[PDB]
Amino acid sequence: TAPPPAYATLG
Amino acid sequence: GSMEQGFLPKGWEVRHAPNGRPFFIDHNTKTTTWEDPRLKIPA
Repeated sequence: TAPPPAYATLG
Repeated sequence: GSMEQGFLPKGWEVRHAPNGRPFFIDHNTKTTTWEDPRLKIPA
């Protein structure tokens, strides 16, 4: 239901 | 064949979402996926 955090978002 | 999400292919990372579900992160094209790349065979 929700999208996962982007690579730059989690870094 | 053998799947078992534990080890990932080159450029493929795995992380946990705040919801508790694990998601895969492809360093190559900066994309994220909830689908397992090991239970699906690229050929």
